[PDB]
Amino acid sequence: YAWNRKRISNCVADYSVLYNSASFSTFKCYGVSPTKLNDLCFTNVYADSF
Amino acid sequence: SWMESEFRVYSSANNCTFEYVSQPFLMDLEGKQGNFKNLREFVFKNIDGY
Amino acid sequence: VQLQESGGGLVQAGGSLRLSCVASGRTFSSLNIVWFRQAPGKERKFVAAINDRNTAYAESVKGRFTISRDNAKNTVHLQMNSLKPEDTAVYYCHSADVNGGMDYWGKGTQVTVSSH
Amino acid sequence: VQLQESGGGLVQAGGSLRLSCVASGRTFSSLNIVWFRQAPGKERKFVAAINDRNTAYAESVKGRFTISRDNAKNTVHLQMNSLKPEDTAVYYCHSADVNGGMDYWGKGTQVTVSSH
Amino acid sequence: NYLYRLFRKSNLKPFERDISTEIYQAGSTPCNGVEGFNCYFPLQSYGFQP
Repeated sequence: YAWNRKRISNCVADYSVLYNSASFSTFKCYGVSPTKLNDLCFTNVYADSF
Repeated sequence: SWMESEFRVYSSANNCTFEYVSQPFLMDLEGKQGNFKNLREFVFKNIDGY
Repeated sequence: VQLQESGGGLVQAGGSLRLSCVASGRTFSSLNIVWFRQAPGKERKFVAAINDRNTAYAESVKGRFTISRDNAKNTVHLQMNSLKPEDTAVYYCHSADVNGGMDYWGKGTQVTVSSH
Repeated sequence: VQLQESGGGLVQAGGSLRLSCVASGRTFSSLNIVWFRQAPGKERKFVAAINDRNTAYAESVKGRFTISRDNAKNTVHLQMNSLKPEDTAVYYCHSADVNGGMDYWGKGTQVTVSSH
Repeated sequence: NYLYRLFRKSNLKPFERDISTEIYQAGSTPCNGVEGFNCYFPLQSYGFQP
């Protein structure tokens, strides 16, 4: 009910440290496969943690 | 020696998104020469959001 | 930064206290204050919550509890009256902004009620 | 030309079952089998597949099973071990030939298992 | 009953049929046999319902 909102901008977002880690039990991307995350740029990204 | 203690430009900033800050350095605050010894010509552009 | 809380003390039953919640930040008005306590050996339950000028209290804490905010000094008071032994617990103040992010938790202060 | 799936009787938790999917055909060794799982009224899922050289199981039946081949009979068979009452489903078995895409889907067998 | 292929190494050539039920090497680090949150099954089922 108090979900966070953190802005992400002007950076590089390599996922070889995130997706390759076995800790993240749940990882479901509803728009693309996790592989294509690095090969495509992005825009203003909001980091919402709960 | 000359020092600056007044910063009256804006009251408060709420939606802060993008920021670049240069490394701390020092610039001169003294000098009362009449004739100008230098000139700084600056061009500002905003094309396609850049 | 851990929040600082003060204003509790060991007094007899029916006493009064004034708990404080202190945080650093100019947006102290836009945040919210929520209170939670854990009785010794018992589960933590709801205490109090204030939303700007609004006041809400639970089933067994209404009437006795009264919370007011002083957002200019970055200090929110939690006035206490008619302490009872079932209220003997350590109280923590919770911070939540308009969305609920940037939350902070502090050590809190110890509140104890003494029975005659 | 067709596939029939028979078996899936009444057993106890931890017991062993022997389910066979005998196929009406003459090259069913090439038609590698895939086992599918459907919950009683919930979403479907797969079980296993002995695709010739190697095998592949599911998360629920990871290594707990001993999948077997009957190449001299052109039939497939699954060995059920460490059965659980939460695996009460209707297992399937299917094979598609390499040439002229086609399906020989079966009917299903109950996997009812008691709990105590 | 109607299954479809979802995981493959590349786009299949025109008029090519791929029925291989072998596990796709989905993750960056290969995993062999069964699956975890990686090397998932290349077949998914249509939820055709009236």
